[PDB]
Amino acid sequence: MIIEGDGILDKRSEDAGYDLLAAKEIHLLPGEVKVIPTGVKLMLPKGYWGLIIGKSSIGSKGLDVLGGVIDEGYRGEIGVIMINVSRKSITLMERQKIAQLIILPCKHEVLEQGKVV
Amino acid sequence: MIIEGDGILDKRSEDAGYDLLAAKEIHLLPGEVKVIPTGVKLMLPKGYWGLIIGKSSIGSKGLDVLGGVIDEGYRGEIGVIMINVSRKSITLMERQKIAQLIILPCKHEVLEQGKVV
Amino acid sequence: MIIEGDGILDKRSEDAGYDLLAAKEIHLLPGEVKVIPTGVKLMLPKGYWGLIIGKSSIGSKGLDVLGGVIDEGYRGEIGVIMINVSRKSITLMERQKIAQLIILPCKHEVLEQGKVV
Ligand SMILES: [Mg+2]
Repeated sequence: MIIEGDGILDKRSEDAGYDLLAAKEIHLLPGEVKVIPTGVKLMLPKGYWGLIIGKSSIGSKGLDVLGGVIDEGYRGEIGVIMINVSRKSITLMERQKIAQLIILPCKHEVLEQGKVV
Repeated sequence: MIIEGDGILDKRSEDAGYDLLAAKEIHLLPGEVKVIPTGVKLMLPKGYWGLIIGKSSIGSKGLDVLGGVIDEGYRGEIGVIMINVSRKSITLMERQKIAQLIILPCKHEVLEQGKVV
Repeated sequence: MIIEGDGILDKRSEDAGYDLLAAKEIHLLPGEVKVIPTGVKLMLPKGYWGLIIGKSSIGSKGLDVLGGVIDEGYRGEIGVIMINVSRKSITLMERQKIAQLIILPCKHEVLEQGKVV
């Protein structure tokens, strides 16, 4: 797929997702939420959406990823919403791997008002 | 698919998920977890399950969605488990968009006790 | 699929995921993150990855699952990264169901540097 930016790395065919990198150093105090810039824009393949999920390396530090849905039509830069849910202050260095983008298939169902049985 | 209730909106074919709406006003203090009612019941299509995930608009306020698996067989009303992980009190207004329901395919594997190599 | 260990249970064909069990009693104070051992190792089927997600029963207690991606190639024991984001201390008993493993398909896209339009 077409991407713009160097904040996303090539993955092995066997890997489920692509690593995403912090475009700049971020400091997070306990309880702080910040939208971390990655500098990448992309064109997701038709029929799919992207799921942003946290890396185990950073999750084990007590940092979570919030939100996380990139719709096929999104064309803006990708920012990752992160919160420090631990009781310690953390510094994310520039170009540190902060999350992963995983491509998943889309399913459209029409909604029919009825009576669930 | 068959649904009952007006707490879920039609999505564009290109969107990955359907927006879910709070059935009533909810107040969340820092650290509080509450199960927010949406008023909708549904019949998921055979072969799929539903993933409830948070909206970026609310995730950026420091609210997270916990749990989040709706099995094909679930027939009860959908409630979203939300926590305020920020250091500020938040009020969710009635019929505010609080999360998204995304339909994903099911995979059944039999479990074979062996030796992973 | 081949698994080793008794910390994972057989699921009904209709269920989206398999329940994962704590291999030992864990105590979590508010704000603490711990990697909970399950004792299981597995060989995921080629073409898929596994998503670890939290159970509604434990999510409603204010416990979250962080990280959560098992790549097809992972051969080590599965540990679940959990945090107590509530304001109350919690004890997870040995062999308590703490999360679910859901098998999802893999999608590989080559990355092409271009201009997103
Ligand atoms: Mg979370």
